[PDB]
Amino acid sequence: LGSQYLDIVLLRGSSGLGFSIAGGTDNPHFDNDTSIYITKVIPGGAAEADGRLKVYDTIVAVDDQLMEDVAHQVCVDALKSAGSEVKLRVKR
Amino acid sequence: QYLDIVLLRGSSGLGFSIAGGTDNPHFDNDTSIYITKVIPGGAAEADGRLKVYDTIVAVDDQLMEDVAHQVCVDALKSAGSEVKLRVKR
Repeated sequence: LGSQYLDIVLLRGSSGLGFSIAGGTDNPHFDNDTSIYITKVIPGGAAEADGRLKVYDTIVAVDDQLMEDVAHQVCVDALKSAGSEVKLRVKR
Repeated sequence: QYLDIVLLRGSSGLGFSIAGGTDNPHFDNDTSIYITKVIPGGAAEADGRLKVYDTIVAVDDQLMEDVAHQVCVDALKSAGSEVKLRVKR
């Protein structure tokens, strides 16, 4: 009771994870804001089938790596190299 | 929307690198070609219009929608001392 953070273990699908992102220190999605945001929960994808992730969730951590004040590539690299299960910490 | 960026190739080349393509898709299955790095002090940075993670839509009037990575590299390398880049973001 009283936590803005969610831990979501997304199971990789045949077609990948099925969501898009934007943000980072080198790619701010908002003014003075370097957070990584989920921009699309793609139909047919695993994030949709799971049903827990929502658009404009802030990606706080991918597995064991925090995504706060990082370059956009840092989070892309962590998502592309994910295993069969990826642990996403999200803030709302 | 699209922006047409004409760049003069410098000592160090165009001053950026790319990733993506039909044979190197993004983790969300996007096959677009996009700018991965802008080299500080390079041609693209000094021009000031290109930004990292810009999607390359065309190179010297050749569309880069749904193309293999080396197609776009080949186009960038063969465009000569002046390159017309169409980008979207």
